Amino acid sequence: MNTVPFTSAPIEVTIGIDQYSFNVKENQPFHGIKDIPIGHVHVIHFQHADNSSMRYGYWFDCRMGNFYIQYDPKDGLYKMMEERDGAKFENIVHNFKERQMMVSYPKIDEDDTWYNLTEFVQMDKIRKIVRKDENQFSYVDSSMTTVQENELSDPAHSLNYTVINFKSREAIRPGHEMEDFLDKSYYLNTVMLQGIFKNSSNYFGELQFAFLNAMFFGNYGSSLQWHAMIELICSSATVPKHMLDKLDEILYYQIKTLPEQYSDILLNERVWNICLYSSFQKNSLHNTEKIMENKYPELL
Amino acid sequence: GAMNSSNYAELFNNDIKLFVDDTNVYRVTVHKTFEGNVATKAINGCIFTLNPKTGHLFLKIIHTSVWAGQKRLSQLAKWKTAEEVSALVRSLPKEEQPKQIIVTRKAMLDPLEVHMLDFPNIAIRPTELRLPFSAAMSIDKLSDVVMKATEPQMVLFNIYDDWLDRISSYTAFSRLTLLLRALKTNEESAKMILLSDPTITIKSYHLWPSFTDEQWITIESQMRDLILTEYGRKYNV
Ligand SMILES: C[C@@H](N)Cc1c[nH]c2ccccc12
Repeated sequence: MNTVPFTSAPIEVTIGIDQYSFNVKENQPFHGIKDIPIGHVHVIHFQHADNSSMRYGYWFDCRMGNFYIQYDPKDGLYKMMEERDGAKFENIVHNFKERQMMVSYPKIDEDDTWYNLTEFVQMDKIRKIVRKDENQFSYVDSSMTTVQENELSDPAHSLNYTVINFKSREAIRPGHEMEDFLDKSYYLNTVMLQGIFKNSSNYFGELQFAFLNAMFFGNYGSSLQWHAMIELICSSATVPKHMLDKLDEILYYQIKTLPEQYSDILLNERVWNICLYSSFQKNSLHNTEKIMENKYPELL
Repeated sequence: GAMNSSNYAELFNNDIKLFVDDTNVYRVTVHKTFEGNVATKAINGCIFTLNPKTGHLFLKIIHTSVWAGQKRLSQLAKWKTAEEVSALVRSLPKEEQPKQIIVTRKAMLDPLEVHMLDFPNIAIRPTELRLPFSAAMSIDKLSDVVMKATEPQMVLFNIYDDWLDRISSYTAFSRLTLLLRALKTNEESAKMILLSDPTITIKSYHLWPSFTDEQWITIESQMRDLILTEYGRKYNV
């Protein structure tokens, strides 16, 4: 179990650590988060009290280094940084634990929610989507746009999600126009899986990462990507049975975890009704369809 | 975007454009089987592809054999239409290719967009006009070539006969659409109007009678009367 020490908390901020969150008051004696589960990626994120505009945050894996949060009064944000002096960090953390200045990552033992939302998410793949090579952790915020969004304006600060476009030459084979547009198995299995992602774990990983960024940061282009990747599977007649079973689980936990009050913006009526009720896989997402209908019958 | 009464003169500018109507691509008669069930028998159809400026009609005849052994024929008809239109463009010299294709039903937008991804500089647009192009099979000579075809075939016509020698494109398009509207609302009366006078003939190389300007005004008025009236007998007014 590892630790993210904060130098201090100079501005009032709501802190999120994965799906948990707590309010820190301006200049309260908060010095970070402890007992963070090793073995998973994590995201620590921030909504200032004064400006609910711009949620931002840091994806990180405690196995990849010792990390702390230091408020930056010039750029006006809580910034994730690395301490390469391992012993100096250990001493800093030991001192703040001895004085009990840290909140404890409050994982319930029955609770596999975070594992279930991050099963295929790995830092190495995050770092490919979010390009800032000098840091082992990855910054994301609400306003970041996606590579595809920039094709429809700063390339350094973008989300390099895989571009999916159902009306594109890559998606449509010459001479199979109708066949490939109404059944996207070619585009899913040959183009995307075999060609781009290599396997379905990489694909699911991007899908989960897109969902989490949409949910935690209200990142619109991440939300588009999540829906696009679901639709590409649901509109393929030919999908490995193990992918369909796993997709049903993935989506089930995403839908379970969504904030009930944010469902109207995070969930796309068209995509979901299509996927659950019209698409080739309309009968293949039993857990997802059951929770959707019981929790958000309104959308459908 | 879409096409309506506000950008109506655009049809007659100097950007090449075609309308594409697919409403006569898949045609069936519906009939009773020996078992008392119902079945459809397909008949020949056509894609109605029209340059509204020149009057040039690329009439792709859709022979019934194209449906043999195929399922979901209404959906395939839309994709067949888009394949034929795509092939048509590819066969034209670049300087003849349309800058826009306007489809008369929104369900052609995705099939055509997909078949034309090769042509990013060709805009595929719907329209809000209720164009009567479906009545094109009420034109005897068009109907005749469709029903006689024994194989796929493309036949070229000028749907305006020689009118562009005497009138503008706008006016000729307005005459065509009034004639087609009339034929669609009441084909018999529309056709009685056009031929009530045995001394007015259809030249072999034309589709419509050889009316003088003054005769065309009478005809156009009569067609308006028909459309007004049938709309009377329809809404009892
Ligand atoms: C002024 C900062 N460099 C203080 C600092 C260095 N390494 C750390 C690790 C954890 C918490 C604070 C620190």
